[PDB]
Amino acid sequence: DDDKAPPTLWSRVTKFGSGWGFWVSPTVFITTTHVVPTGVKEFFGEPLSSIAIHQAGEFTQFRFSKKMRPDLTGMVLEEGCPEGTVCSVLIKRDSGELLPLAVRMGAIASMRIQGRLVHGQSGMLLTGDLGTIPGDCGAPYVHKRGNDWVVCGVHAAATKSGNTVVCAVQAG
Repeated sequence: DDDKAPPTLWSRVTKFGSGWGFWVSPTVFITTTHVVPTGVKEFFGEPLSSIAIHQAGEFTQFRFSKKMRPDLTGMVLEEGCPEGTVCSVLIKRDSGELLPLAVRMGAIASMRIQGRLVHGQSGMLLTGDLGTIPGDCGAPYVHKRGNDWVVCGVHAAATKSGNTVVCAVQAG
């Protein structure tokens, strides 16, 4: 250790707009809506007409026609995790530092953050700055199930202390 997740899993975390996104598979990319660049004609060199985009409650998913990360296997994307589960936020910093932050997740709810409707899950950063920062949005919340890693949300918000975090999750 001490970075928990394997290099391939870290390599899914991708600088994007004013934050990050996550390659769930070679064709599917997820991120938090407010970090997505606007007024552009393409993402990762691909025209919009070759990308199926779904956005809701601060969760954004891109499905590319073209395989963009064929080095990856497909992962399960779940709608949040069970409450009470200790999950990890896979944070990359601009310096290159990797920071897997442990969080205990609570209830999935509709919240109103800074005027944006967030469909997501609150969680508590666990006692061990220590926490997330404004440039961290889009980092994935993950956990391991059997032998496989699963992703369940993307970083969207945190309270002023930083002790409470929220990930946006995909609606079913």
